[PDB]
This record gives sequence, structure tokens and C-alpha cells, in this order.
Amino acid sequence: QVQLVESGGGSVQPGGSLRLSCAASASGRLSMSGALGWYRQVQGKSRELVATITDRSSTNYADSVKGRFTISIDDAENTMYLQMNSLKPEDTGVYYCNARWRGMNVWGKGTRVTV
Amino acid sequence: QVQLVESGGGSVQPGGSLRLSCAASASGRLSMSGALGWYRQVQGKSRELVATITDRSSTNYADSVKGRFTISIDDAENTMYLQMNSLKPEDTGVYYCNARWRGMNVWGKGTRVTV
Amino acid sequence: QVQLVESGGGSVQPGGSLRLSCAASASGRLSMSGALGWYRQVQGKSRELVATITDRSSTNYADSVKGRFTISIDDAENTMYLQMNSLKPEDTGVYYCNARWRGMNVWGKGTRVTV
Amino acid sequence: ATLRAHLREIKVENADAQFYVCPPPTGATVVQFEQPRRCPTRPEGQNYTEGIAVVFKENIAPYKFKATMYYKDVTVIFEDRAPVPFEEVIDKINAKGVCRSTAKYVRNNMETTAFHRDDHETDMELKPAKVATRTSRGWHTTDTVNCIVEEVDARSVYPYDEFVLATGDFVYMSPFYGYREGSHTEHTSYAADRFKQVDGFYARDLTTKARATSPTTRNLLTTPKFTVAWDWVPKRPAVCTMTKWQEVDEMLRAEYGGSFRFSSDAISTTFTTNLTQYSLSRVDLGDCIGRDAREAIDRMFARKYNATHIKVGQPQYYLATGGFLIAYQPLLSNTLAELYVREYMRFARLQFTYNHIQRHVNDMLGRIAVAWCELQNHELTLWNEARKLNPNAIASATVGRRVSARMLGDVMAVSTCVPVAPDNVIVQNSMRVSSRPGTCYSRPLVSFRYEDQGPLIEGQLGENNELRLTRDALEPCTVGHRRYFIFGGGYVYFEEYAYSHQLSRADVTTVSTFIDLNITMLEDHEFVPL
Amino acid sequence: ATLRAHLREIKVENADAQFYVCPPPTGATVVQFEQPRRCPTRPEGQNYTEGIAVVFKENIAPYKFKATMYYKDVTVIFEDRAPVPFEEVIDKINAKGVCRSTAKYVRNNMETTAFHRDDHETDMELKPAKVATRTSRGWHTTDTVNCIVEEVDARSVYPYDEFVLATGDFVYMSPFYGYREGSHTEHTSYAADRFKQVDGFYARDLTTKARATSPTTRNLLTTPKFTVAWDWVPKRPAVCTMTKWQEVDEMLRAEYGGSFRFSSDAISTTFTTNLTQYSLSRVDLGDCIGRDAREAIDRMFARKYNATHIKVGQPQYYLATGGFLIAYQPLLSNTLAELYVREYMRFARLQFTYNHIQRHVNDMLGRIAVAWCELQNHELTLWNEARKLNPNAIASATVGRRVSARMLGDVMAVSTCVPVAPDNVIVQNSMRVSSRPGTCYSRPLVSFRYEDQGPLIEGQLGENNELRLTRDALEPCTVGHRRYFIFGGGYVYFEEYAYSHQLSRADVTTVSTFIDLNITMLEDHEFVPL
Amino acid sequence: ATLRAHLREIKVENADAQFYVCPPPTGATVVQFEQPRRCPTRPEGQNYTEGIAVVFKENIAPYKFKATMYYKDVTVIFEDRAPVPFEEVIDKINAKGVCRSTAKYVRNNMETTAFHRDDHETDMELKPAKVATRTSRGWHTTDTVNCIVEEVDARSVYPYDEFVLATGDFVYMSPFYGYREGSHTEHTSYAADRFKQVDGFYARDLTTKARATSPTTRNLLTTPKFTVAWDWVPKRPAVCTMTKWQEVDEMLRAEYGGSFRFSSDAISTTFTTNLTQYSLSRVDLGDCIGRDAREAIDRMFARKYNATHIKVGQPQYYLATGGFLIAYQPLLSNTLAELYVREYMRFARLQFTYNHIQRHVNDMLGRIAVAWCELQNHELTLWNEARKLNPNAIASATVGRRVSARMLGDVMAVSTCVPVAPDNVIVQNSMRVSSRPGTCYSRPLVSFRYEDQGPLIEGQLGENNELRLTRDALEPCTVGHRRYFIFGGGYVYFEEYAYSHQLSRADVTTVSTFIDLNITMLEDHEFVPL
Ligand SMILES: *[C@@H]1O[C@H](CO)[C@@H](O[C@@H]2O[C@H](CO)[C@@H](O)[C@H](O)[C@H]2NC(C)=O)[C@H](O)[C@H]1NC(C)=O
Ligand SMILES: *[C@@H]1O[C@H](CO)[C@@H](O[C@@H]2O[C@H](CO)[C@@H](O)[C@H](O)[C@H]2NC(C)=O)[C@H](O)[C@H]1NC(C)=O
Ligand SMILES: *[C@@H]1O[C@H](CO)[C@@H](O[C@@H]2O[C@H](CO)[C@@H](O)[C@H](O)[C@H]2NC(C)=O)[C@H](O)[C@H]1NC(C)=O
Ligand SMILES: *[C@@H]1O[C@H](CO)[C@@H](O[C@@H]2O[C@H](CO)[C@@H](O)[C@H](O)[C@H]2NC(C)=O)[C@H](O)[C@H]1NC(C)=O
Repeated sequence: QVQLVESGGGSVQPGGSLRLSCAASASGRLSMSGALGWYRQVQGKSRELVATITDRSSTNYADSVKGRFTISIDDAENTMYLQMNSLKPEDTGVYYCNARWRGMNVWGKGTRVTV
Repeated sequence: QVQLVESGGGSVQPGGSLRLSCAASASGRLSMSGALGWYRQVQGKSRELVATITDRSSTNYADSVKGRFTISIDDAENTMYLQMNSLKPEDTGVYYCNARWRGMNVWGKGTRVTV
Repeated sequence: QVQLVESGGGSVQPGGSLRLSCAASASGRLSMSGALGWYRQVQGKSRELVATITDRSSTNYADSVKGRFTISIDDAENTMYLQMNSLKPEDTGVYYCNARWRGMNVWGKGTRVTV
Repeated sequence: ATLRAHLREIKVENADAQFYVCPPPTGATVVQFEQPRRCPTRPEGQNYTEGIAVVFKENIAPYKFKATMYYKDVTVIFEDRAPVPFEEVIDKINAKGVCRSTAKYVRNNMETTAFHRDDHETDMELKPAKVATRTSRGWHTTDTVNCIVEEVDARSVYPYDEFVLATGDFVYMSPFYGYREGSHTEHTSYAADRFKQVDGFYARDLTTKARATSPTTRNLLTTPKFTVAWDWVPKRPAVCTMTKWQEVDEMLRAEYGGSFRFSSDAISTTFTTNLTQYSLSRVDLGDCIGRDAREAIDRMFARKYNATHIKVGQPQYYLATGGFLIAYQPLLSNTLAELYVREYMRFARLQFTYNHIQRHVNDMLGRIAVAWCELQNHELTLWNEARKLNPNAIASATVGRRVSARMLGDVMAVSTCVPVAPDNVIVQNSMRVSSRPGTCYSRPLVSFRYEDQGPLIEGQLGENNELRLTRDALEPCTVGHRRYFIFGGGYVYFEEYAYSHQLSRADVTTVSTFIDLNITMLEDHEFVPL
Repeated sequence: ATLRAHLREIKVENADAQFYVCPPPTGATVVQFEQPRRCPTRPEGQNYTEGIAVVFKENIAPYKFKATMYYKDVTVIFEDRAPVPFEEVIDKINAKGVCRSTAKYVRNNMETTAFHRDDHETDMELKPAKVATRTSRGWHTTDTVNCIVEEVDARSVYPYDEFVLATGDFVYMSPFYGYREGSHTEHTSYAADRFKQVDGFYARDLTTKARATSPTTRNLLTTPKFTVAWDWVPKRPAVCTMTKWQEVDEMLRAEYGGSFRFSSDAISTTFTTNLTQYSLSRVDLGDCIGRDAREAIDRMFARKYNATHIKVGQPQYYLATGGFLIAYQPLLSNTLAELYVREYMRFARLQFTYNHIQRHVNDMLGRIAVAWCELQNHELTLWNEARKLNPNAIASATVGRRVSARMLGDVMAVSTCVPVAPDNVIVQNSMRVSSRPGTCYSRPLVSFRYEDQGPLIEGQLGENNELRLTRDALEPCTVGHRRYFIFGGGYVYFEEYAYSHQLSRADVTTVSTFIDLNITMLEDHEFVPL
Repeated sequence: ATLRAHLREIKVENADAQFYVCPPPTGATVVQFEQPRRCPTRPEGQNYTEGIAVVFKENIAPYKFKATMYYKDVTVIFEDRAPVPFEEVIDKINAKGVCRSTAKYVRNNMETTAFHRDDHETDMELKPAKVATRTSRGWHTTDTVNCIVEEVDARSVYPYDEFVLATGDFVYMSPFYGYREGSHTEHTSYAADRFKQVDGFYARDLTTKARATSPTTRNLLTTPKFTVAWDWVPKRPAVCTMTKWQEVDEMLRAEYGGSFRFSSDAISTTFTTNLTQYSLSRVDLGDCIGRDAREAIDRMFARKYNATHIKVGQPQYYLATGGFLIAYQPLLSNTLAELYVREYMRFARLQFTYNHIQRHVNDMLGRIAVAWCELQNHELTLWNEARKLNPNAIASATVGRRVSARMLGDVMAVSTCVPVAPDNVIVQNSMRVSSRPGTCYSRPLVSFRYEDQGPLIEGQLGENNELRLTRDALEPCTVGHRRYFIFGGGYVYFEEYAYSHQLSRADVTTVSTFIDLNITMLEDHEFVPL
């Protein structure tokens, strides 16, 4: 079994910056994960793809986010971070971390972000 | 299962020459046969030994045939031949090819030769 | 099964000398024995230790025998010997050879010695 | 006399044996096996009873489909791999059956463009692969830079959020994803720029060059090592959450340590569960589980127990460790039922109340339960050691059909073997290595074809009619070599590393008793050749 | 829908699996196993009969205790070992918890004295060893010369003339020997100068430094390699000469070659004995054997035979090859008893007299005897080959508990193994050898502790939760490596020699039939990485 | 007390175990084993029934005899082999026990004559071979040119056209060929100049030098590698074409794919045949097959089925794949016969007419047939895998007697082993290699003799009392070596590569349960010697 402990949510005014984090138990090494990432829920929508690492060296970002946010990982801490700069009111919602290893899948309890 | 396709029989006047052949199916390699050869039947007798190769390098011939006939093989064509020369009326009969590999034995459908 | 063939017993006056021997069957090699030796019985006591080789290269002697007797072995003859010098009346009794290999124990039929 | 003629004639009737090409498994399908366990002692356990059981497991409903991979090999010396972009797949591969000589790659973190033999950009035709099977068909531009196209099997299991390719690689996108109304809500881990869906797509075979007679919707996805494409279809309708895995003819239940422990002679797994039944009817709307559990229990009872045992009550349900659900119906043999009758005169509720009756039953059934457990550990110990020596034979024996297998750590990887007709196989006349005089092949060299008009493929004869694509089994050449190898319902005899003849299985002696051998065996005397 | 949530939650429940540290056996305990035998033919034997039996063997009454070894290591380059004298054990090790830096040794047959780094004689305190188990505790001065103290298990068996240490070494002196009145007559092979007994001794733990609350009598002995000490206690009172080894549910007896031959399905051995009963009652004063034989025979008869057979007469006793005694009670089935009754109308005495009845029985039972014998040889042949491949698994399966084993020639050496809780084990992130780039470990590296606060010990993951202290299983670093290793109920997945994640046992497919696999398997296609 | 003296006394009475010299098989006798099969599922097959069966196979009537080989070894450096001419065999070997120092051979296609130490042609006497057994005697001139004479076993099978020697070589001439009237018509592949028959021949034993008391007819043949000779005897009178191979206690029969399929629990081979019976009575003149089939079917019926089943009709006959003939008698159980009786109330003809009765039977028996297949495949998979690890043990277990075996590809070669009395074997004191200090033997060295006064042969101790003639099993010497090897009904203990003592089999602990070991085992602790 793998546990994803999520942290770094909150509230800031427009143009502010945040840094979400998702740390994993020893039973799942993030640097070896097949696909890691952050997904956003909005009041009228399903889970949108925000930012992910779909191969140990690849990267993906939503069109409406590309250039503002940045995803990264730390193999020593076994944690991943989503640096979010220059936030907009539209960035408001519930963010959920996800990590999956060769068919095994895991979701974190989504943290709230509001602008 | 192995099969021997025998050919070259016929009628030839005294003093002539003839050449018998016995081709084998891929399931039995004549070059590796323990004993190969030709046997003759005549109205008053059982199968006489005519010519054989009783080891991969040793030829054997009947007394009345020694120096007159010759046995040989072709490993590419998986076929053996009996070259006959200076034919006599006495050589008339039914010739049968035989090949045997370590206890497994095979006989061809005898071809007639007449002088 | 192993058998100990004991010999060399007898009688001599004080100051004399004897040489006891204990030969073993091929099924037990004395030079590889964990503990070899001679034990004495007297009218008023159980088996007293006289002389032993308690490891392939270490010896032991009773206090009243130290420097007076000597134990040794022959690997070719598969036999052990107890050289007894300067015998005294107190040395009178029944001597028994013993050899033991890693839990397997064997005793010889005791030989008498008297002074 | 005459009987030998009939026997000789019948001895020509060879068995319907076939050859098999077993490719090495990639790990796209792995299976586990049981490990021997701590066997309990007879004094343990209480409330023993016998009954009929039906075991169910979570239904994952596998969805198998066909997918095509497109990629470029680059060698410059410096080996690299790259995906074929959508424009090249649609406008050149599907449109004309050709690839560009050019290929983008990365060296020292910088983009670079390779070219075939340093020539200019030009179209190159795709030609079918030589060694490829009729099923896993593929094509390539050569035999630098080389374009490759391969059709492979793919599998997705519930919830269908991903799929695995026959190469062992995963794709973190649902097979049902697409721009359609009911599809853009499916799972995906990739940016929108990495996926493309084409409506009204008309396929063109890279072999026959024939264009398809009907339109389709094709999905394309760019992975950093290849692009993948597959035909989109709407999601399959839902099915029952559990599948009937086993029908257990006799199953003993006992309470141990505040938990029920189940066991049988056949099922090598001893299910563990809580003492309280599961509320199945609240979730089993439409009786997906109830209908099958009732049908199977009644069928098994009627088939055997009908005249010798009595049903205690209605079927019960329990959830066990792992993904299992056990339907269970306890029974009482007629002889045991009479004991309860004679004590009652001084119904299910009575079962565990008569202490003196249950004390006898706990020992009687405890005897059997422990016997089965000790036996199963002995079988598992032998079977698990043999599995390491020959996984192909043990996977095939377990499954009851030929399969290719590999040990992959402590879990077995498996795949299907391709059958080859015996008339399409040819054995080579010699097993000596021409270029390395001191060495010889360990087993016969062969040439074969999957189809009657296909090209001849060079290989080596493996164990029990297996055909291997790599001529790698070798040995130092030793004098006095003699060997009989299994070959299509008979044997093939080799002497001094050279082929000699074929034997029928009837030409070799079959052993059964010492009397058969005492009249045949000799005191063999080695001749020590020069 | 909802049922999958319950299954997903139940899938979190892991089995009560544990790790085991199995150290290599030293040969202090060796066990034999049966060898297949020449099975007799059905025409052999006469006077066949069935019956109940109880097999007894010589009661060796093992006496297990704990002994402490004390010795000095010397390295000068030139390696040597020496025993600690009694004065140092009593006046420095027990009194203060220290050793002298000096150590006497021998070189070129002359006595010499070593010192720590050539320094002067100084006292040095002992520190507990890092790798030592909670039970097999030990201490040392360093980490030249080094003082060592170790506590080990010891065993002595009847007549108690010697004892063996857990190191595999023997001590040719009785554990009960001492200067006390009833002890000075026990066995000893050593001169009086090599032994010392201390009455009113008070121990002091080398760990807690706590001195004992009550006095004891401690024995000390000087062997040429080490000194041994143990607490003396008076000899245990006597016990029954034979012990009940096996209770056989059924046993056939037959006269063959002028001797009885006993055999059953359960017992893999067969007992040979004379046709004359042993006069047990003359030696079995107090009925140690008689009482148990009668109780067991009646219990087994009541448990089965009571309703279908009749006892021929009173129990009999026989002595067989090896250390065995067999109690036996022949039986007659009711259907066979009727034949004797009708043939009498023309009672143990009748049995082998009716040649016409016995001729049928000799063949009817001979059929069974030969069937069991041929079957046992088949099982022994398979089990004995598996034993050579994996002695740890075969020993554990035979015994029903985890044990460590070595093949030691043609006899198996065995030892107990230490359990380790799964939360005290950590798996390392890489399988590559840092100092040797072309080499990798074949199985995962680990770090663990025997107790929750103990120091971390470096090891390697063995087969089936075994933990090995030596990181020595290696391989060349081949490409495309994927592996699943068993690890605490679940599995641990490694890819390209790097740790990635842990799986539950439910995350891997379990096979049972070809139907389960036909819907899941794929025709695997290797991708051949660059 | 006294009981231990009796156990101690009986513990000396070890079993009548023996040693065996197992020479390597040459391939003169090869045997096959069964291969696993993909058997049909329960829904398959029709018209299932049960019955008694008797399986017969082609009677090959093996004819074993003794042959003598004569040849010259030549070394000139340049190794060669040549046959002895008839004149030297008759006028020197049989006349005086001597050979000529000269030997004709061929080098670069030219004839050449070798001489012993380049000396003139002189007679050399034959001395008996040192290593040869009492059965396969041999003699030679030396220990260049060496004259050799060996007596070997030979075998010929119907039609008796050839014979094989114990060396694995064939002779393509009938053992019965000769100049005599009824013999000159037998088979021969060799020219008349290569064969000679001597009437009135009187043999002269090469060891005792005694000339035979009676004349014989001796055949001599010259093969390019050796001359062979044997005593001629007139051909054995004819025997019936089939032999009774198996009496099958219970056999099921089913119709599948327009062919019958037979199966049983005992017979691992499932026979296949046409639906039409064979016209046996037209060929079996004198009822050699008929009489035995009727007699054996009645034996098995009377022995078991007599009270529980009814015979459907007279025995039937079928010819199957391979050389088999199956006599069969279908049966109906008393409880099944009642269904046919009650269905008639609305006799072989009825069996397959009542569709509803047969529908039940097809499933009821199909259940058993499939269970037996799955079980047999599991046994074959394990047995065939073990066979590769130890062919000597698996061959001996299969046959029920000690035999020497070798794998020879995919077909096992077999030969007899020579027994040696335990008092004729001596174990050497050390297992170190004197000339190679870093190397030691893996198993003990021995010295033995086949007969009580024969010369001592040097060898090595193999597994389970086997004696090997080649001291070739080696290992690098290691510290702390301890081993127990099986040796004549007991064990032999070696420590640090040196012999120490012998143990009775009763001196080692016999395993049974964890309770027996928990009281004996210790937590073993390594001592790591210097
Ligand atoms: C065996 O099963 C019976 C029920 O069939 C258990 O008996 C019940 O135990 C509880 C707790 O003590 C009582 O409240 C009930 O009144 C009992 N029911 C009956 C019908 O007697 C019993 O506990 C089980 N055995 C074990 C070892 O737990
Ligand atoms: C074939 O096997 C039989 C046993 O089935 C062997 O029979 C023995 O033969 C010798 C020599 O004629 C007799 O002295 C023995 O009395 C026979 N024993 C039995 C139990 O009948 C026979 O030795 C074997 N054949 C050969 C050629 O050795
Ligand atoms: C089978 O057992 C019977 C005894 O129950 C044996 O018969 C005895 O044989 C001796 C020696 O001939 C006679 O002195 C006795 O009078 C016999 N006793 C009875 C009661 O008949 C018989 O020998 C045994 N079978 C075999 C093969 O030895
Ligand atoms: C099962 O066995 C019966 C015979 O015992 C087969 O029935 C016969 O079929 C032929 C061909 O149609 C008819 O000519 C006969 O009249 C039938 N005989 C009887 C007694 O009914 C039947 O075909 C077999 N089943 C299968 C599947 O082959």
C-alpha cells in the first residue's frame, strides 16, 4: 500500500505565488513512477490535467498554465512539488496529486487553492 | 518412415552397359547408412548379394561381379548408383536396393534388368 | 562398529617397565580421535584417568604419573601405546583403553598390571 | 506371419504432433503461485463442519485490442530511437506506404537531424519483416536511419485508465479517450499536444496496398520513444462485479483465532475471513452473484450429496483476504444427523450446541484438514523447485496448453506459443560450427516457415518440438557423440555431429518392468575411440 | 459499484508474514533421510496379516543448556587463537568486565606474548557485538590482539559423558562433573589442571554491568583453543528407556526369509525383526512401555476398527534393526472372520492353519504391500533430488517450521532460524555495485534490526523472506532487467537495478485454468532496447 | 537399565547393503519415456463405458549371446586400429594364446606394417586384463603395437538380420548365417571373402590355457575395425507374434473424433484406435492371444468385479497406434444395469440406446477420465525433470533394480551394474590431491576387488554405494570441511579432507516432527577458523 500526503494549499490575492507538495511513503518511489502529476477540479467540471511527468524525464502542462507553473521532484525526500507563480482567479479549485506505477494507482486527498 | 525411389532398369544386349539408381527421402541419409547395397533375385534362388557399402568407406562385391560393376553415392542428391559394364546374359534378374541405419531397415521395389 | 584389541599387560617387580598397546580396527582411526587414553580401576574406586590425548596434539597425565609414563600413537599401525617406566606397587590394577570420535565411544577389554 | 504386416502398416501412423515457436515473454503478463505455509496442529480449531463452497473473485473484464507502433532508429556509432510525428503517419505512411529519410534526435541535450547515408530528404518504402509472425506483422525501410512500423497486441483492465502493449510498456491514457462527448472525460496523463484523433480515417495495408472500404475513428499518441495508434470504439457496457472462479466439491470450515478458516483437498489456498456474513443482497442488485451461487450449490449437492447428506440451511456469504468472496452451505451427513435427533428428543441452531457431539466432530474433521495441509505443502515444495528448472513445461502443465514462460524474479512471466506444421520444418545435415572448429551446436539446426509459401527462417531445435530463433546452444566437440532428439511425433538421430535418419516413436523400446529389460539389456563395454 | 470499494478496502489487509535470518548450520545437529530400496515381488512372503502397531525408539533424553566461551585472537600477519586462563576470567572478566592486553601464543614451537599495538599490559573493557542475535549474545574488546566472550547453546545426550557446542565442537567431559560428592565420579578426559569449579560464584552481565542476586556453582574448563564455562546443577532423575515415536493407523505383517517384515502407507520405512517376541515384561518394570502400548492400541482401535474388525489376541512385542521396538496387535476384518468360523464348523490358533483361506489372503494383502512399496520409492526419489536443490525448503517442509539447512555430504545439517518483524526491514534503492561498474547484485540489498531499538545490520534479500548477512549474490549488469521479489506478504518491484514500488499479493494475477489466461495473455513482442 | 544393552547389541546388526560398479552405457540399449499431453476437456467424447483390458505388443523375442572381438592397436604419435586376420586367430591365438608383433595398417592411403618397438616379427603372449570384471573378460599383449582380445555380450531381435555388440556397434549379418544347408539363405551385407566358418573347432581358454572337451562350429567375420567371432547354433523355433504386456485392472473407453480413446489410472499411455474390431481369429491360429486374453480377463473379473458388475458381452479386439493390440471387455455396475432394466420394462444392444441414461454416464465417467489425465501430466512433468538431474536413480526406481543410465539426448541409454561385496572395499585415509596442493577430491578415494582374491582396482566413492573407476571428481580445498558419505549400510566421516571413522546408520538422528527436533536443535553459531 502507498500513501500520498499532500500539503501547501491556501489562499492568496491575484498575482501571488504558491508551492504545492505531495510526499509519498517508502512503498512507492516517485522518481520511478510511470506518471506523476496534479489534477484540478472546478465546480462545473471533472478532473483537468494541470501538470505531469509522464516518463522519468518528460513533462506536460495545460495550455492555460504553460509557462506559469513548474513541476519537479526530489528523490531523496521522495516528494514532488508544483511551483505556481503569478496566480489568476481562474486558478481557484481543488488540486489532487496522482502517482501510478505500472498499473498500480494512487490519489491524494485534494488540497484547496483560491484566488 | 523412409522410402527408396528406384530407377534405371531395362533391356540391354550382351557386352553393353547400364546404370541403376536408388534415391532416398530426406528422412534417411544414405551417406550415414550402416550398410547400403543391391541384391539380385533369379528364378532358382533367394536374394544374392551384388554390391554393397558395409561401412561409410568399405565396398563389397560378388565374385562374378568384382571389377565389372561399381557402387557409389552422392550425399547432395541423397542417392546411390550401381554402374554396370560388360553385361552378360547371366546378369538377368530383379535387382533390389537396400539401406539400413542402426537396426532400421528399408527395401526398394525391385527393378528388372535383362540381357 | 569399532573394536579395540588391547595387549601388553603382565607383572614385574618395583622399578620395572611395561608397554601397553591398543590397536584399532580400520573403522576407527586413532590419530583422528577426539579423545584417546588409558583408565585404571582399583579395588576401592571407579575408573581413574591415567593418560589421554584430548585433542589431536594435546596430552594429559594423572598427578602421580606425570613424567613417569608416556602416551603415543602410530597412524600407520592404527595403534596407541602407553610406555610405563619406574613402576611402583600403587600402579597395580586393571587398565582399560578408550577412544571416542565425536559422540561415538569405545572401550577395550581391560588388561591387568601388577607390581 | 500376417499380424506383423498389419503391425508394420499401423506403425506408419504417426501422431498429430506439431512444432511450436515460443518467443521470450516481455513481462506484459505475470502470474504468481502458492508458497508452502505453517501447517496447523490437530488440537487447534473449533466448530468444524463440512459443506459446499463457490468462490468468486473481482471481475476485471480484460479488453484486448490491436495497436500499431511507429518509430525511427538512428545510428549516426551513436544509437538512438525516436517517434514518428502524426503528419508523417497520416500524410506519408498511411497515404503512400513511405517514410522520410530524415529523423530528429537529441545529442548532448541539443536537437539534431539525421539522414539516411547523409543523403537529402527523400521517401523510403516500407517492406514486410522476414521473421515476423502472421499475427504480429511488421514493416521497415531497410534490410544510418531506419523507419519501423509494428502491429502489436494491447490489453486494458477495469477501470480502463491505462493499457499495456505486448512490448511490456504501459500507456497512461484510457483506450476509450477521445474528443467525443462521452470520451473527453476519460483518463489521460499526457498534454493535449501529444494526442490527435482522426474521424473518417481510411486505413491502407502496408502489404497489399489496398485501402479500407469503410471509415473509422483513429487515435494517435506521441510517447518520447514511439507513437502509438489504435481504432477508437465506444466503451463496453457494464458487467457483474464478480466472476465465478471455483466450484468446491467439499470444503471444511473451522473457527480459529476469532476467524473462519476454509480448506479443501483441491484448492491449495486456505481462505481466511471474519465470523460475520456479508450483506450481499444490499449490493447484488439483479442477483449477479446470488443466482450463480444458488445454481452451483444445488447442482453440486444433487450430483453427489443428494442421498448421503442434509443441508443445514440457506447459503451464507463471506469476504476473504485478497479479492475473494465465498458462498457456503454447510452439510450434515445422515449418520451425524441422527446423533442430533437422539439428543434433541430429550434445526440448524443445534449444530454447535451438543459439546460431546462436537468434540468428536472436531477431532474427526481436524484429522482430515491437517492431512490435506501437510500433503499440499509437499506438492507445492516439489512443484516450486521444478518450476525454476523448466518454467516452459510447468507453465504449460499448469495451464493445460503450450505457453512460453520466464522466471522474472519470484513471479512467472507468460506468453502464447505459435504452432508450426511438421511438414514446414527441415533439419540441417550437420551440427558443427564451421567458423569455430573446436565447437559444435548442442542441439540440431533447422530451417522452417510459418505458412506453406513463406520464406525459410533459420533456427535451432529446442526441447519437446520447440523451435528457437537463435542458434546459440553450443558445446566443445567431443569424440563418440550419439544423440536422439524429439522431432515431430518421432526422433532424429545424430552421430558424430552429423544427421543420419529419423525414427518413429515405435522404433525405440518402452520400459515398464525389470522383466522387459532383463531380456534386453547388456553389460555395456566402452570401446574408447581414437 | 459499492462492492469494489469493500474489495479495495479488504485488499489492504496483509498476511501475518515475517522475515527470517537463517544462519549457516555448523554440524552440531545432523539428520538422515531414507533411501529407495529394492522392492519385493508379490509372490514373496507368507502368513500375511493386518494389524495396529506402536513404534518406540531409544529415549536419548537430550539435555540443553547454555555455555560461555572465552578466547583471545592474535594477529601479530601471523594468525593465532588462544584460551583465556581462569584467573583472567574470574578476577578481570567477571569481576570488572575487562581483559588484559597481553596474550600468550606459540610460534615455531616456542611460547611468545602479544600486545595491542605493541603497547604495555593494560586492562580493556568488552563491548557487545553489533551483528549478534538477542539470544546468542557476545562481546569483544576491539572494533593486534582481541579478547572475545560468547554465550552459546550446548547439548548433552544419554549417558551424558560429553556435550557439543553450537560451534560444532565437542567437549569430552560430563556436564554434571564437579568436585561435589555425587559428581567426582562422572566422566572426564582432561587432567585435573585443566578444570576448575567455583562454589558461591556471582555472575556480572557484560551488558548491564549488574551483578547477580544469588550464588551459583560455576564450572570452567581449558581447551587448547578456548576456555568454556557453565553453571553446574545435579544430574536429572532417570526416565523411561524408550519413547513412543509413531502410532500407525494400520500395519501389514508378513513372514519373509525367516523374519517378519512390517510395512504401512504412512511410514516410509519398513521394519525387519525375528519371529520370536521380546520378553518386555521382565525389563519394563513399572510398565513404561506396556501402559502406553495398550492405551494407544485401544485408542486407535476404538477410533476406526471397532465397527468392522476384531482383535486376534493380546499385544505382542518385537525388536527391529536400528534402535526400534514394535508393539503389534493383529486384526481380522468381520468378512474374513466369517471364513474362519465356517471352516471351523466341520480364536487366534486358527489363523495360519487354513491353507485354503490363507492362500487368498497372502495374494490379497501382498497386492497392497507391493503397491505401497513401489509408491514410496517414487516419492523418495523425487524428494531426495529436490533436497539437493533447496535444502532450506525441504527441511522446513519436512519439519513444518522454518529451519536453516546444509547438505554436509550425504546427511543434512540443521539449525533454528530467527524471526524478524516486517516493519524492522528496509529495502535499499539500488542493486548496482558502486565500485565495480560492470557488476550488479542478483537480489535486493536490505537493512534491518532484530529489535525495535537495535542497530541497523546490512544484508541481502534471500528467497521467501530470508535475510542473509552476506551481500555476495552477484551478476553482470545485463540490459532490460525487470524483477519482482517476495517481500513481507507482498512483492517489491525492481527495474533496471533500481527500486520502484511495493505490490500487494492481490495486484498479481493468479492462474487456475487456460480460460483465465486466454482472456489475459498476449503474443509478447520484444523491443530490444539500445 | 538392561534394555539399553539389547538396543546397543541390535544396533550392530546393520542391513545387507552392497556396493555397485556402474559402467557408462554405450547406447546398445536405449529406452524412451512418456511425454505430457493436452488432453480433452469434460464436454468431449461420447458413449463412455468402463471395462477390463489386456494390452499386448509385438513379440520381438530377443536372442542374447557371447561374441569375441579381436584387434590390434598401433601408435607408430599416430594412433590407429586394425582387425586381426582369421589365420592369426586360428593358428596363433586359439592355438597358443599368442599374437604376431606385426600389424598391417594404412597411412596416406598406402599400406604400412608396424612392429612392437621396431623389433622383428615375433610371437607375443596374451595376459588377462587387470580392470576387467569376471563377466566381460579381456586380454592383451602389453602393459608401439598391442594385440587385444575381448569377450562381450551381443543381442539380435526378430527377424534376426543383425546383431548389436556391447560396444554399441552393429554387425549387418544374421547370427544364424553359415555355410550349412539351412543357413546360407540368412541375411548378410558382407562379401564372402570377409566371412569364415570353422566346423569342428576346439576353443582354448586364454586364462586357464585349457583346451575344450567338445567340438563346435565357429563363425568369424572381418569388419574394418576388428574381427568378430561367435559360436553358431541353428535358429530357435518360432514363437507367437504377440506378448502380454499389461493386465489393466480397470479401463475406460470413449468415442471421440470417430475413434476410440482408452485410459486408466495406472497406464500413463492413452491408446487410440478405430471403431472397428480386428479380425484376430483369422490370424491367431492356435489362440496364442485369444487364450491369454480370455484367461486374464476372467482372472481380473473374478478378483474384483465378480460381485459388483456384469459383463456386457464377449471380449473385443482393437489395434492401436504403435505396436499395440488391446483386448477389452466392457462392464456395467449392478446399480447401472437397473436403469437399463427399468427402461426396457416399457443385453449388450441396450448400452448406447437410452440417451438420458448415457447423458448421465458421459458426464459421470468423463469426470474421472479428465481427473486422471491432469494427475498423470503432473507426475510426468516432475518425473521427467528429475530424470535429467539423476538418470541413475530415476532409471533404477522405474525398473526396480540397480542400473547404470545416461541421457544420450532425449532418449535414455541403460546398462547393468556389477555388485561388489562390502568386505572387498577399502577407503583411503586422505582426499587431498598430493600433486596439486590447492585441489582436493569431492568424494572419498577407494580400493576394491570384484572377487575375494582379485587384484585391487583404484576408484572413487560415488553416490549411494556406487563405485566409480575414474578419480575425477575434484574441488578447491576449503577450511572447515566436514562430510558424512554413505558407505555400506552406514556412513563414513571425513574432517579436513582426512578419514576419521565409520558410523552405524543408527548413530544419526532420524527426522519425523518438529517436536523431535525442537528438543535437539541448537541456534548454530559459526566459529570461522584461521
Ligand atoms: C461455536 O458456535 C456456537 C454458535 O453456533 C457459539 O456459541 C454462541 O456463543 C456466544 C458467545 O459465548 C453466545 O452468546 C451464544 O448464546 C452461543 N450460541 C449458541 C447457539 O450456543 C460458540 O461460541 C462457537 N465456538 C467457539 C469456540 O467460539
Ligand atoms: C532374468 O531375471 C530372472 C528373475 O526374474 C533371473 O532369474 C534367476 O536366474 C538364475 C540363473 O538361471 C537362477 O540361478 C535364479 O534362481 C533365478 N532367480 C529367480 C528369482 O528365479 C535371471 O538371472 C535374469 N536373466 C539373466 C540372463 O540373468
Ligand atoms: C505360518 O504360521 C504358522 C503358525 O501359526 C506356522 O505353522 C507352524 O509350523 C511349525 C514348523 O513346521 C510347526 O511345528 C507348528 O506345529 C505349526 N503351527 C501351527 C499352528 O500349525 C507356519 O510355519 C507359518 N508359515 C511359514 C511359511 O513358515
Ligand atoms: C454411440 O454408439 C451407438 C452404437 O452403440 C451409435 O449408434 C449407431 O449409429 C449408426 C450410424 O447412424 C446406426 O446405423 C446404428 O443403427 C446405431 N446403433 C444403435 C444401437 O443405435 C452412435 O452413433 C454413437 N454415438 C456417436 C456420437 O458416435
